[PDB]
Amino acid sequence: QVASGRAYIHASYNNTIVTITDPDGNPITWSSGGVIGYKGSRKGTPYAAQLAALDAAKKAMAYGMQSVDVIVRGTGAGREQAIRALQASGLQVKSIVDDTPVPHNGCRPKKKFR
Amino acid sequence: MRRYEVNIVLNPNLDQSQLALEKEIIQRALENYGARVEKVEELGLRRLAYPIAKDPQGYFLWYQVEMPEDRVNDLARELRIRDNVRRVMVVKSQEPFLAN
Amino acid sequence: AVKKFKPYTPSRRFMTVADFSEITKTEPEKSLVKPLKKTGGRNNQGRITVRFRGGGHKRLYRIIDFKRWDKVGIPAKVAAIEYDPNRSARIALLHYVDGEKRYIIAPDGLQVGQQVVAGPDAPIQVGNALPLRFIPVGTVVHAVELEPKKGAKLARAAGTSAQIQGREGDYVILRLPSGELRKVHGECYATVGAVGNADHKNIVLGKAGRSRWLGRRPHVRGAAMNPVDHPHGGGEGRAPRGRPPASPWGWQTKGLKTRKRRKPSSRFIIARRKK
Amino acid sequence: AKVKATLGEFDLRDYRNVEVLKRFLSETGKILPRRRTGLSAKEQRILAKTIKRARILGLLPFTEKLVR
Amino acid sequence: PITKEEKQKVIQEFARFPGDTGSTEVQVALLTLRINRLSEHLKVHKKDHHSHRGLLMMVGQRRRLLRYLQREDPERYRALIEKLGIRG
Amino acid sequence: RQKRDRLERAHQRGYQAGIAGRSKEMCPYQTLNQRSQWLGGWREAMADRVVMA
RNA sequence: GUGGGAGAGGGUGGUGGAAUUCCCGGAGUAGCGGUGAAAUGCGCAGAUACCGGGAGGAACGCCGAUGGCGAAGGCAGCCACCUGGUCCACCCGUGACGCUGAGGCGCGAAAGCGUGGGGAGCAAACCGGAUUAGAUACCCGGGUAGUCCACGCCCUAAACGAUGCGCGCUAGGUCUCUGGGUCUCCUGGGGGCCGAAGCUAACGCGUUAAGCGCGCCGCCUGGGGAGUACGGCCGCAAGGC
Ligand SMILES: [Mg+2]
Ligand SMILES: [Mg+2]
Ligand SMILES: [Mg+2]
Ligand SMILES: [Mg+2]
Ligand SMILES: [Mg+2]
Ligand SMILES: [Mg+2]
Ligand SMILES: [Mg+2]
Ligand SMILES: [Mg+2]
Ligand SMILES: [Mg+2]
Ligand SMILES: [Mg+2]
Ligand SMILES: [Mg+2]
Ligand SMILES: [Mg+2]
Ligand SMILES: [Mg+2]
Ligand SMILES: [Mg+2]
Ligand SMILES: [Mg+2]
Ligand SMILES: [Mg+2]
Ligand SMILES: [Mg+2]
Ligand SMILES: [Mg+2]
Ligand SMILES: [Mg+2]
Ligand SMILES: [Mg+2]
Ligand SMILES: [Mg+2]
Ligand SMILES: [Mg+2]
Ligand SMILES: [Mg+2]
Ligand SMILES: [Mg+2]
Ligand SMILES: [Mg+2]
Ligand SMILES: [Mg+2]
Ligand SMILES: [Mg+2]
Ligand SMILES: [Mg+2]
Ligand SMILES: [Mg+2]
Ligand SMILES: [Mg+2]
Ligand SMILES: [Mg+2]
Ligand SMILES: [Mg+2]
Ligand SMILES: [Mg+2]
Ligand SMILES: [Mg+2]
Ligand SMILES: [Mg+2]
Ligand SMILES: [Mg+2]
Ligand SMILES: [Mg+2]
Ligand SMILES: [Mg+2]
Ligand SMILES: [Mg+2]
Ligand SMILES: [Mg+2]
Ligand SMILES: [Mg+2]
Ligand SMILES: [Mg+2]
Ligand SMILES: [Mg+2]
Ligand SMILES: [Mg+2]
Repeated sequence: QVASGRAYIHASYNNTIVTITDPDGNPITWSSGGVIGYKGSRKGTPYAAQLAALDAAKKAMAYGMQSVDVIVRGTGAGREQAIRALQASGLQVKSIVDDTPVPHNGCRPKKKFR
Repeated sequence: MRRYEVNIVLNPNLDQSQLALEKEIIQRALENYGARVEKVEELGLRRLAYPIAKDPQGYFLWYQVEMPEDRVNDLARELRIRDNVRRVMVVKSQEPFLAN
Repeated sequence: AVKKFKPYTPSRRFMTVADFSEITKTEPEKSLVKPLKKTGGRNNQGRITVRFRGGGHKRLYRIIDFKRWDKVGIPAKVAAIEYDPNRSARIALLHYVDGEKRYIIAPDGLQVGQQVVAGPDAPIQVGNALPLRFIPVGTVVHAVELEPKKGAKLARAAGTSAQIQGREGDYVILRLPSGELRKVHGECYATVGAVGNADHKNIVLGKAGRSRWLGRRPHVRGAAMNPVDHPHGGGEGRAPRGRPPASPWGWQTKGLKTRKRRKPSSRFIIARRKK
Repeated sequence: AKVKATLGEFDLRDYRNVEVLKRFLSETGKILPRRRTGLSAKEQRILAKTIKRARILGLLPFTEKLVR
Repeated sequence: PITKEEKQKVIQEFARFPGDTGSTEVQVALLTLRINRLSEHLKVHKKDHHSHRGLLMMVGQRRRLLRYLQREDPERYRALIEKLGIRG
Repeated sequence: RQKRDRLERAHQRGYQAGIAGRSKEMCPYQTLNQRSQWLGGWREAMADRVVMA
């Protein structure tokens, strides 16, 4: 089992997903706006990102996970109430990072993003 | 005949034997293209920003040389040719420019 | 370069021949030829076992060295480049310093008077042969052995070449000319460079005659036959296949995978070709 | 914090001092604007021209993840 | 590129009097040299058009000079293109 | 030329949007000639937070 | 001529990282994706999310900007090699060698075409889902040419500053690039801004003229028909002139 660890926050315009991992990076439990009650545009919200982030913690704790680093990838409207509720979920929250991938001008994006 | 300065990055994990042999092959090759060495700054290991060759550690040489303009590019090929050789960057010598 | 023609006759209009540029010397090494018995696709039974075959121009077989590790460490000079009627490629005449002369399939870029050699100690340059294990990953190479000391099989044809994608254990991983990804024993000799005459493919034969010179007799469609003869035979006045298209032997000829299921040779085949 | 002041007389042609150079990037590794560098026009060119060379050498990072 | 010695080499050869720098014959031979180098540059890289532009400007200039030289002094004109292997 | 005053607006829009603590850096107009101003306007004001402070 | 500069100017070879997709392995589980909202789509045959490894193509973030370079089209990771243009300073040389330019020749964005490569992302056509009275669209999930390289064609454009080129003469103010100097300034060449005089139908222009003059070229002569038809020339075609 594991106690020290880390948690990945996937923050997008349509949803927010979190995965709690072990320090080696292989996940332990995951959750997302979908996972609790919510379909469609509702998952895209801050309030939803909250329960997801919590259900992620509350299921981390059932394994004994205590200490976790938050690594953040996305730009969500659920991004804020996610990191927030993690600190407030009863987790050691030992650090906070933002890893969001960005290209150095890579492949041309879809018409939507032009 | 112009002044360039080669920068070679080699394998961190090499033998004294291995390292010496590459350092030989290098010194060798330079002679063959008509490179005359005007200096060496060799810094040994000196670790990195990112993992060249999946390896945080890296081994740096460097040489300020004088060789015929025409022959330089081939040299850099002949340098990279080695399994251990990792970067090779040659740069023409340009008199320093300072700020405040 | 593909020499073209003015159309002073109907066939001459589209016909094209090679440039024979890289060719230096025009009669073969007398010691190195040997006659090629022409079969006409008949086997020892007398029977045609391969159709539409025969009547080509007479040829002498030029003996080629597909081993090369035969002579390790002894350098050789390139004496000439010659036309070989038995293969798409061109052959290089080597004068070894030993005094012994051999032929090899000429890689692209060989010039006469170049020095080539074979073995582990060998510089990595066009025309030299090393076991694969000493060949830098990402280099393109040809005339590759498949199993060690068994002779070069892969990548001999004009323009072909195969590339080294990485090593794994006692094997290196090659991408064959087809696009197949095959594990191949490290101990196997390959020779650096691509096969020459990459222009071969651009040749337009141009008339029926030319095919006949190359020993290729007219091919007849199953459609143009009768039911005794062929699956597609018969039907009154010019018909569509009328069942899944098949070979004269009755096996399906579009898509039906034919390589043997259980072949021990897999487990070395990483990925099939291609696109 | 204009970094050309906070530092001293130095040559930015030489690409090898990761010391002198690394002050010139934001935490993330992004080359710093002219506002922050306190560099002139002509200078800023000779700067990043050499910075990149070093990033290629492996001495400077291309990027870093943002910490809170 | 052409190096100062190479230039001077030619320059001193075509100079009318010992100290000559300008002087149509010299100017010509200067262009001529940079031309023929460019030609060979082009024979190799055929895909370089911008540089080609220059060649035409150079060739153009050489022409003007040559003409002017011709309508002042023939002879000294006919002396140069033969000495320079020019005007085919 | 009477469209000066679109530039003038949009530069100013940016020059004030720049001086914030914090500003956006991401928030222009979708026309071109107007966006030069707002982003290069957000420039001075983001540079003037450096100078002085 | 001598001596110096700046720059994404062009051509060839090489090389670096970020990211997308696909593939192998691990770890893990009930949804993921997507919109205004949805659906198609993907997912217990184990996806999305996360970790490690590999393949591959394309484009080069921060620097970076109203900035720079080019005659125009246009040009951007970094390295070298080959190469054009252009600026400064010295007042050394030549002695009007000049400007322009019908035809000609070369270049000429994208799309398109031929041959052979290449194909990750994107994406005409195309197939679905929606919205709709319908929706041959806008939005969504797919997807082929094409987009990339070589070579050869094509020769068009809001190819625009809708301003042909060269020289001279006519307030300044301002900030910016890059040279030079007895360095606050002074001064040469680019780039913008407000503006004397003057111009203009007005808008506006204005030492980067649309001012005031000279040289030369190109074009205009009501709208539609029409950049059509006929002829000619060019192109593989499209189609151009
Ligand atoms: Mg999403
Ligand atoms: Mg011949
Ligand atoms: Mg005999
Ligand atoms: Mg028999
Ligand atoms: Mg018998
Ligand atoms: Mg063909
Ligand atoms: Mg056949
Ligand atoms: Mg037939
Ligand atoms: Mg019949
Ligand atoms: Mg039958
Ligand atoms: Mg029969
Ligand atoms: Mg029967
Ligand atoms: Mg039938
Ligand atoms: Mg019928
Ligand atoms: Mg029939
Ligand atoms: Mg069968
Ligand atoms: Mg340059
Ligand atoms: Mg390249
Ligand atoms: Mg990668
Ligand atoms: Mg997997
Ligand atoms: Mg991965
Ligand atoms: Mg433009
Ligand atoms: Mg230059
Ligand atoms: Mg004088
Ligand atoms: Mg074109
Ligand atoms: Mg195109
Ligand atoms: Mg094509
Ligand atoms: Mg539809
Ligand atoms: Mg679509
Ligand atoms: Mg798509
Ligand atoms: Mg078509
Ligand atoms: Mg315009
Ligand atoms: Mg202009
Ligand atoms: Mg017009
Ligand atoms: Mg004109
Ligand atoms: Mg006029
Ligand atoms: Mg100065
Ligand atoms: Mg000026
Ligand atoms: Mg300009
Ligand atoms: Mg004005
Ligand atoms: Mg007017
Ligand atoms: Mg008219
Ligand atoms: Mg038209
Ligand atoms: Mg007609």
